[PDB]
Parts: sequence; C-alpha cells; structure tokens
Amino acid sequence: MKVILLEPLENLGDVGQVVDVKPGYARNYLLPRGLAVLATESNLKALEARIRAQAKRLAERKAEAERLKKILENLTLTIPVRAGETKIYGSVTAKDIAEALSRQHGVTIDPKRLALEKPIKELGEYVLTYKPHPEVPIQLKVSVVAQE
Amino acid sequence: PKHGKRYRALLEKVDPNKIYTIDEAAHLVKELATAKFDETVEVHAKLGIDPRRSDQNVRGTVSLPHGLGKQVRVLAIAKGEKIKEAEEAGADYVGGEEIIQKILDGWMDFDAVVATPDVMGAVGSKLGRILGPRGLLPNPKAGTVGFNIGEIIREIKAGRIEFRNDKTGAIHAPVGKASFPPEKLADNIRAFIRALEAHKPEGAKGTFLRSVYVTTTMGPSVRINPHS
Amino acid sequence: MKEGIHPKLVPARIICGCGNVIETYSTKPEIYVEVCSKCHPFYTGQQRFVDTEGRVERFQRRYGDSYRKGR
RNA sequence: GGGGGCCUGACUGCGAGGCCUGCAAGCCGAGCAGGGGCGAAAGCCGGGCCUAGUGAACCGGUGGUCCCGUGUGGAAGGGCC
RNA sequence: CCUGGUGUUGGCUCUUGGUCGCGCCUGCGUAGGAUAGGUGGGAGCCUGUGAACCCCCGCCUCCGGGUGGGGGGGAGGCGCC
RNA sequence: CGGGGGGAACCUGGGGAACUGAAACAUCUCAGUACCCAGAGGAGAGGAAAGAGAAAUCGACUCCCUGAGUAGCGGCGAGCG
RNA sequence: GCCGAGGUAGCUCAGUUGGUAGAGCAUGCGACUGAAAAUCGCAGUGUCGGCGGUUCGAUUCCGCUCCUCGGCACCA
Repeated sequence: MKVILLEPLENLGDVGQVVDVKPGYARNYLLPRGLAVLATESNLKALEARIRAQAKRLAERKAEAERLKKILENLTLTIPVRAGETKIYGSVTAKDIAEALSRQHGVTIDPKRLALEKPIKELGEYVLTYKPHPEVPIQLKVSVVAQE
Repeated sequence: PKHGKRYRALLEKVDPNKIYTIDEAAHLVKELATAKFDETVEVHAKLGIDPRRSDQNVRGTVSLPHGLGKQVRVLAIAKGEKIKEAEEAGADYVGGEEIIQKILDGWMDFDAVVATPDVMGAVGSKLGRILGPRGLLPNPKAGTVGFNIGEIIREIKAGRIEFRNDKTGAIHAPVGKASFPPEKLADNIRAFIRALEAHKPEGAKGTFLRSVYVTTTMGPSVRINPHS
Repeated sequence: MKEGIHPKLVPARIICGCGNVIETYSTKPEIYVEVCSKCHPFYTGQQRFVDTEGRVERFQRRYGDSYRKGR
C-alpha cells in the first residue's frame, strides 16, 4: 500500500513520507479523508517534481547570496557619525547600517539579522559578523567616524 | 564487565564470534595455551541424535596419525601368543582368562577391552558379570573384541584416539598435539572429522554434525568448520 | 441482468461436489456428489463530486476506484 | 504307528503325460537342469499318511527388478517378478 | 442452521502463552572433609581481595551449604596427593 | 439519429432433466441431448498462431474423407472415445 | 487404521537422574471401645496391562504386543 503522504510524518506531519497502511485501512480510513494519496506515476513523480524544485530553490538562494556576500565582504563599509570622539550624540543601530549601505551605496540587506547587541556608537570603526544567509555569514568592515 | 579468571589473557586471545576453520584453529589453539606444561589441546562436540534408541550410541576410533603412550587404558585378553603380540604392540594391562580370574578376585585396571577370540568367551562371560557396563566387557563392536588384539592395543599406544558420545550426544578426544605443527593438528582434526562422520548412526534426522568444538584442556574454546 | 460486476462480470455458474481421498496414498476415488452451485464477490461506494455511490466488485473494485479516483 | 541321529526340497527352472470340467477351476507325476541333504552306498526328499483348513477380478501396499518415461537427459508416475 | 480461515472489516491500547537466540542461574539416593547432572581435557591456579583469616551484603534452599560482591589487606591457600 | 416485432429449420450463448442401460443402483448413463430464455443472420460460428509438432518442420479459420474406433477415458465394468 | 488417554496387591490414587515404593479405604492381631461404630497402634499386604530392551541399575526411559475409552479417516 504505497501511501504517499501530504500532511503526514506519521500523524499530520506533512509530506514527510509514504508508508503502508494496508488496504481499505490506509485507503478510506486515513487518506480518503484527505491527508495524502497513493503512488501512481503521477504521484511518485509529483514528489520528485516539487523535491527537485526545492533543491533548485535552495541552491539558488545560496547563489544570490554568494553574489552579494562576495561583492560586499570584499567592499569597505563607510559611515558618517554625529558627535565627539567616542559614542555619538545618537546611536549606530545595525539598521542604521541597513539604510546606510542599502541605498547610500547600493546593496540592501534587511535590518533584523546582523551582529549588534547594544547599538554601537563608540565611534570609529568596527568590523563584525552579521549573518546574511543560513550558514553563509557576512562579516564586514564598517568604518564609521564623526562627520566631524 | 569484569569477571573471575586471570586466564583473561588467553581469554582475550580468543574471540568467539566466528566458528572459523580446522587449520586456522590448530594454529591459534597452539598459540593460545602453553600454561604449566605446554598444551594438550582437545576437541569436544555434539551431534543431533538421541539417547533412547542406542542406534546412535556410537563409539569407535580412527588412529588419526601421530605417536602416543597414555589415556583411558586397556586389557589384552587371550593366550600366550597374544600376551606377546598385543602386549609389546601396545598393551598396558595384559592377561586373558588369567587376568579375568585375578579380577574376579579383586585385581584389575582396564575400562577399555581387547579380547581376542582365543579367550573371547572366557573374558566375555567370566568377567561379563564383573566389568558390567562401566565400559569394560570386550563386546564385538567397540574396538573391544577380535583377532588382532596386538593391533588394537598396539595403536592404542602408537597413536590412538576413540569415540564415545557422552550422556546427551557429545564426544571428547585429541586431534593435533600441543605446540605441534599446525598443519598436523589440521590432519588429525580432519581425520577424526571423517572417522566420526562415518560412525554417524543412520538414525540422525537433521543437522547431524552439531556443535563442533576445538578447545584446550585448560585453555580457550571455540568451534571449527570440519570442512575447509 | 441487475447483478453483474461493473468492472467485468462474475455473476456465474458452477458444478461441484465430491468424494473421499486416500488416492495415491492407498486408494482409488470415492465419488458421489453430482451437485450444482453459485459463486461471488462484494459491494462499496465513494463520490463523483459531493454526491455518488460505488457498487462494483471486490478487487477489480480496489483497482477501479483507485482509477476513476485519478478521474 | 512307538524311539534315536543328523538335515532342509515344507528348493527355482520345468515338466511328457492323465483323473475329473460344459467355463474356469481343482487334483496326479516319472523324467531333464542347477542345487543341495539323508545314509557308505543300491535309492528317498520338490512338506506332512491321505480326501475338508477355500475366494476370480478388481482397486490399492510392499520387497525386488532394474523393461516404460511421452521433444531428451532425469523424475512423478511407472511394465514384470 | 451453528461452525475455524479469509476479503471488504479501520485507530489507539492493557496483556498473556509457546518457541528458539543468547547471558545468567540450577543440579541433594547412602560412605563420601564434602547437596559429584553427566561425559572431557586433566597437577595445578592466583595475586586487579596485594590475602581463603575475617566482616556484612546481593542470592539460592532438604538444618549443613553452593554463588556473586564491598570491604577489611600482608607468602598464603587450595587444586595436586 | 437508432430499437423494439415477428419468422418452418438451420446459428451462438445463457440455464439446463428423468427415464432406459450399466438385467438392481447410488459414481457412470442417455448429454451438454430434450427442454425454458436472450440474441445475431441470411447464416451466424470460428476466423492470421503465448498454435502445431519433434523432423530441424509445419505453417490462419471453416467444412468432407482418413486418421483408430487405435492413443486412450472408467463400480477400468456399460460404455464413452 | 491414526492420535490422545487407563489399566499395581479386595477398592482407588502416587515418581523427571530410574536407579530406595506405597499411600487413603476394606482384611488379621492389640489397647480404647464398660456395646457398638468410630478411635487410635501395629501387622499382613504388592509385576506399576506384556515382553524384551536403552538402561550399573529405570516399574515413571525405548520399541513392538494385550483388554478399555474418547474423536477423525478403512474396506471402493
């Protein structure tokens, strides 16, 4: 009984597999309902279809990632700060970096992620690890200084 | 995960997970145990038979090459001639209707019997009700009765071994002296293989040659393949 | 006919009966049952689209439903 | 028929030729071969002192044999004793 | 008609039996230090208790005692015979 | 658009029986016949080989003669074949 | 015919190393029984259907044999 699962991983744990739930059993008892289907070249393939698909999807993001990680991790990140010769009257929030690099220089990266506990505003420049894609991190050299 | 037998050395030496084979055997057994007085390995094992009908209560032999001189002894029972031939050939205990008499009285030292047909009846009956089934009345079917007593006691001493499945189907015997050449151990091994395979009673019903063990007196133990 | 099969007939005949064995194990026949009989399967249902039935026949069934199930 | 010795023919292959038979049965046997046993040996022994202790054919068993096998090598099954 | 198997006749679940694989563990007839289940090899084994003296404990019952241990330890014991 | 309703006999399938024989009669037998039905025709039926057969060939299907009444089928019997 | 089962002293039950046998009830002798029964004590008392057998040694272990019982299939 090639029970191909949509919402299953045992219980409703979706598209996790395909198992044997005996005749009718599996049939009208667990999947008629509608939590999966049975083999068929149509199905087996279908799986293969969306699987391959995600493969390309993920590989892909990996790629746009690489393009920007490279361009960026290479380039220097400079920014005009406002104050004395340490923390600025204001603060440097990684987001601040965000709009900064983003449209001031070209490439936009979401605020959210990056490595910034307390805004840093000690003025001068720091280079840190701000993760950009899953296990492909983007660390960068952000020199920031009083715009005097 | 720590037991009680310093022998643990030899113990680790062995790794019963494999029944391996005859020769590799000879080798590793030798290598295995030369404790106080170099090894005197032995093979012990059992067959898929049964006690009830004695059609399987086998025993016998097969010289299986290589010299000898000690083990479960015997009585040569016959007449002067045999005294000479069997006695010198290889007979610890030597007599006949004479030794039989002696026995009836109280003297005797022989579980194994070799009575020739010249006092065959003499011993069989005079001592029948003497030796009793402790395995002593020469019975024509156990390398125990016949013409060449000289020959049987002879090899007994020259290079012997015998069969005798104990209580529930096991035999015990030697097939390849201590450190003695591995190949040699292999030879007597297989030799017994056959001897046995032959004695195999027609009343077997399944996997006959069962637990095939080669082990040492006081030493390791593991099965072997009476095959390659 | 109002009782065939749907996916291929099964409403059918049969002549039966018997004897006694022993045969190639000590004896000849043992025969005396000129009798006649019936012979058949089952019935079940599912849905076209929010209204339906099934009817059919056991096996050929399982196959079938799977099939028109494909649509 | 009563007693003792040793022994298996209370044998296979087979029998010419007759009693009685309507069929079938059933009953009689010298004699030839191997082959033994009885006795030294002349000759007896192919169950008993004889006439009653009996059943076709089938179907199926078994111990042989070692003829048949369904394109052929085997085998199930298998033909005759 | 009643009646095992079997197909539609699906989920969860408490549970108990046989049989093998294996580790453990058991073996009390009377003389027998001594509760020998056989049959083998077959005069030694061990020092990881440095030990057989003792300690209590885990265990097994036909009083005894067999067994696995924590410990306490200071050439010793048991096998051999 | 089509059917349907008929038709002596032939056709296909559908379901499908006692006599009588086996001097009884239960397997067996009349037989897949009589007979009820549906349906196609002018004839339907079969009809281009998971065929035949054993030599190294045959070569669609149907109908006739021959093939044997042998191969064979069985209270191996009546018979059927 | 097959399998499961019972068979030992007048009645009936008891053992798996076998390797040593009765036991409860009726039978004989003796206290109690002033009668009785019943009570106790004792005795007597035996092939574990048969046979051999493995088996030292097994009666309960092996194989076959009697009468019995239960439930299948044998004669076509």
